[PDB]
Amino acid sequence: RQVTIIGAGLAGTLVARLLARNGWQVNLFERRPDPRIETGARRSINLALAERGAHALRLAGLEREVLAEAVMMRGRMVHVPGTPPNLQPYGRDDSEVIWSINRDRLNRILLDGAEAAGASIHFNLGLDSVDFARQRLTLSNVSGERLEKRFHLLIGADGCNSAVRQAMASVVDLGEHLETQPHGYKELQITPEASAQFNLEPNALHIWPHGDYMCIALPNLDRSFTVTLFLHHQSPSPSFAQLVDGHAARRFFQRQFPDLSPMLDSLEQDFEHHPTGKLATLRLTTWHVGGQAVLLGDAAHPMVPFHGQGMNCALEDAVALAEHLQSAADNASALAAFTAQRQPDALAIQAMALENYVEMSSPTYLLERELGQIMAQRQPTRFIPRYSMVTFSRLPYAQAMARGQIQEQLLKFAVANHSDLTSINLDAVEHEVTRCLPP
Ligand SMILES: Cc1cc2nc3c(=O)[nH]c(=O)nc-3n(C[C@H](O)[C@H](O)[C@H](O)COP(=O)(O)OP(=O)(O)OC[C@H]3O[C@@H](n4cnc5c(N)ncnc54)[C@H](O)[C@@H]3O)c2cc1C
Ligand SMILES: Cc1cc2c(c(C)c1Cl)N(Cc1nnn[nH]1)C(=O)CO2
Ligand SMILES: [Cl-]
Repeated sequence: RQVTIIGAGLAGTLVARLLARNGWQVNLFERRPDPRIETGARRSINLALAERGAHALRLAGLEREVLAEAVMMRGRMVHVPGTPPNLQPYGRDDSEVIWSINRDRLNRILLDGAEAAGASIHFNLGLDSVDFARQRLTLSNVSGERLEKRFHLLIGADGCNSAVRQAMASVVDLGEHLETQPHGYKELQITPEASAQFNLEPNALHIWPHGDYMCIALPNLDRSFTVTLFLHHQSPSPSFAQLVDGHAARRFFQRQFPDLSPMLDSLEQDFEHHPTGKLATLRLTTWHVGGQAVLLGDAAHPMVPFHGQGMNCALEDAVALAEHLQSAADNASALAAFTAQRQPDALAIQAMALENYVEMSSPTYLLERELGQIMAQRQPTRFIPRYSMVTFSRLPYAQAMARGQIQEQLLKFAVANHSDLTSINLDAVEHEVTRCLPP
């Protein structure tokens, strides 16, 4: 059984490994050069690995290797210029944590894993077009030289700007719905010396909320941090358009993030040399063309990054796609079944990711969460906070969102017209928890 995968990123490399070790003949094409071929060139991007992604790597036999290079994040460290930052633990103990991993290093581990299983990877070749009728595709290098290949099954794991998706959209209406996101983002750096000087906790995810914009920082093994600024592209107030150069960015940080600016030694340089990224939510009505082509990961469901679940979801997709392809009656049945299974969950995490921005960038909120804590301690089997369901369990995203709604409305009604917990009867709410939330 033969398969061609476009995109040696995260979902594409994992699915290549899962299929190759199950006896598939896998050819993987990547536009970029092989990152394992060391050059004289300078990437420090990292991201949050959670249970969904970790479990996928576990099935693939790669979790231990990945986690050996990951920094444990036990909770959120929220920074507001006046208050001292105190850790908000993510869960009960160190089993409920998030892992900060270098993106390039994760990709290199996955690349070795795909080749170890027997997949052939071809770099410096980007997909340009697909001829579905003749079952041929065209690739080219950066210099334009074109190369045609026959294909039997085409997997689009080629990112938020998928060329496979573009080619599919010409032979079928994919029912695309693009919801633009006003925030851009910029990557900045904190050195190991600066993070130590300012006593920045290494085993935590750091947030500098500020309403319509915010900063986060994730730790690295060498105690450096990668900082991400999230800020509106244009003003409808601060925006990227008002930050014309690095000196403008410095003044912006000194006023709005005074506690963080002194840690950003290379702010001016990083701001001018690192391009501003774009965010969006893109929903598709269908992800496949017959039994010929299918999308997964960011190619299928671009999402805003405010829940740190895009990679985790993409690796989850890879496991599911490989499972369906392995045991289906035929490729067409597999792709339809894969799409039917994962589409509702992708929509759920896309919606939860958008909702989560409000939860971070920022009364009744505190009393509700207090009661939620008591309910969790009374019925840890039934009342599980949505964040923990998304982050530390493998419950289908849509199921996690549905239970999260039941719980939010539960706490909202119980707290309504109550000044404090002393006036709330905790037994009747537990009764409602047992009534509406199975274990
Ligand atoms: C700022 C930011 C922060 C994020 N933080 C997190 C986080 O903390 N946790 C998390 O889980 N997710 C996070 N995400 C999301 C995560 O990065 C993506 O969801 C994930 O990388 C998607 O994996 P993928 O394999 O589908 O796509 P990618 O990882 O983008 O892989 C696509 C691959 O295809 C290649 N390619 C592209 N076009 C072509 C072509 N025409 N031909 C051949 N190859 C091609 C690319 O070079 C690349 O190697 C974040 C995203 C952003 C933007
Ligand atoms: C880029 C990114 C990555 C993440 C998270 C967030 C906000 C962002 Cl912006 N989150 C969600 C979260 N919510 N509250 N604390 N963490 C995580 O858990 C780690 O992955
Ligand atoms: Cl994300």
